[PDB]
Amino acid sequence: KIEEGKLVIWINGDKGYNGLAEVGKKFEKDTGIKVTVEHPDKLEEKFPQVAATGDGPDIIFWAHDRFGGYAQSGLLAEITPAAAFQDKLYPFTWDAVRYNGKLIAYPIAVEALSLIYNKDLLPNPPKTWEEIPALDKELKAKGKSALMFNLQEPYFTWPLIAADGGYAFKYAAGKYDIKDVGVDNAGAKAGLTFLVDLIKNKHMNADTDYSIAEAAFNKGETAMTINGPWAWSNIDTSAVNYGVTVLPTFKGQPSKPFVGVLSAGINAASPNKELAKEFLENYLLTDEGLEAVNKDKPLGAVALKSYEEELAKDPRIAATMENAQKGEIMPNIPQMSAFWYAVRTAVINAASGRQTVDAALAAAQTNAAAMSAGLDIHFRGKTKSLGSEDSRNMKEKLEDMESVLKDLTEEKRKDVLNSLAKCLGKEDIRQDLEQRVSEVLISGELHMEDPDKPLLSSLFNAAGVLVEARAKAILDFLDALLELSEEQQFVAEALEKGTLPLLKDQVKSVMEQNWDELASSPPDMDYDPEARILCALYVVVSILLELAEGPTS
Ligand SMILES: OC[C@H]1O[C@H](O[C@H]2[C@H](O)[C@@H](O)[C@@H](O)O[C@@H]2CO)[C@H](O)[C@@H](O)[C@@H]1O
Repeated sequence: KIEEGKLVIWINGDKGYNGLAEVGKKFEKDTGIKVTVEHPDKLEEKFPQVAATGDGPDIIFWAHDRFGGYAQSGLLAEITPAAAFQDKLYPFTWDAVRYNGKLIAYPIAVEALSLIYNKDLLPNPPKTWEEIPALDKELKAKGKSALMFNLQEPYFTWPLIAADGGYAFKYAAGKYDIKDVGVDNAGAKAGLTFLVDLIKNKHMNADTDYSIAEAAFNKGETAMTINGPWAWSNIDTSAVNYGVTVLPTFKGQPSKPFVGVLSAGINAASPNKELAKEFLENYLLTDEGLEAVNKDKPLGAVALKSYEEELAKDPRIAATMENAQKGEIMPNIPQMSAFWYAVRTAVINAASGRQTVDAALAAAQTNAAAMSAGLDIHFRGKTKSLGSEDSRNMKEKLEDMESVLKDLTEEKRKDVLNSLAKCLGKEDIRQDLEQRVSEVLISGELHMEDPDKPLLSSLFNAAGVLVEARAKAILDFLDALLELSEEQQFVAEALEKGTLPLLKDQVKSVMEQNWDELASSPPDMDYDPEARILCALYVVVSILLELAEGPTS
């Protein structure tokens, strides 16, 4: 379901979609090709699901951080711009859309969060974050609020977290370390802890989201908000006289917002690649086209040199660039999905009081690291010289495995878990145990008990007959556990601290977005992407969670 000779474009709702459609219409008029511009919800999550089937839009507009993940799954076409054309755009923007040396998207614009303030309610904005609690006390007296911004998305929360020294992935030498995730460090704790206090002292509300905060600032009910260029259009149509400035400092350090480069990527499934190329290069990425989009809802500082020269005279763009400078540009790697999901949970849970700050962030680190290790794929291989024609869907396999382990004595369950837990990280222990359980399934062992056979005992029912289903369930778990390398250590961390349910939830969200649908034909050895591993991870986690039933370790 793609469509030849027609362009379908997906872009986020807060951006200038109407303005982009205006560009679309100018394309239709000249070239005679129909351009539809849609703005699905959960757009970034929907695309990889749809694109994996072969369906989906021809062009996708998102910030560059998602694109490496898309590229690794093979859902983006490599772009081939002319060297002459590349010279029209700033070179750093190209770097944002370069994954493993291939260009994978057209950079459109640079966006970064800036502090937006109402000049009437407050003539002089606060240079520090630590001033804000005081001013809220003051503005509460006039019936107003000091600060409201979106707390649901970590994009907005992050600059504060990153200020004193939070980071996503350590970037030393010039290359990212996936195993080193900086959400559990002191600076991150400090930053988040502060944010939580503002909610704890009724200066902000945990329930606040994009709609509420935007509404409140534009109705004049609050003195400040934190937001990107796109937001300015709706404030302009509003009555408010506003300014755009640098974000407040925390612990005498600047807020470090993550910086996105809004980028357009061409679906690998699309037959309209040359159409898309022409549309982006010659129609969108021109002074005329960008102006159309920008006029609807501002892009920020565009990638196009010619048009940026015009825009840079604006004071609001200068404010945006000062913030972008103080912050860091987002990595485009696949692991960013993992990072973001982890932090999203942590922040919401610490704000809602569901977990302590130190706990939420300590989980986020484990889960981010586990996951990020899962998406690696590079330098993954085997060593060797029965095998198992497993014939079964993976969603089915788990359904069966969980069903067998459900029907077990609480004492046997505990015995299984302890024996499986010892395998995490130790390949010899996992190898030994697979041979043992295979010996029982072939031969005969019988009721009894031991210091490592408490498991083998649990394969037998309450009459001392063997349940074959139990043994294979264990073998299937161990076969899955083999696929896992570095993240085994983190699965063990999760089991220990009791954060498997969070990990599972997270694995489930990045498995594109289904499970039922991310399982069809049984392993043909012709597939094998991030999929094979994430499945194993999901299995290993789900089983350990099932066995750590309810609330136990
Ligand atoms: O909240 C995590 C989210 O942040 C970024 O998405 C931004 C992006 O710069 C814009 O598209 C704008 O609409 O705000 C979004 C946040 O609401 C990342 O691009 C994205 O990966 C991440 O999920």
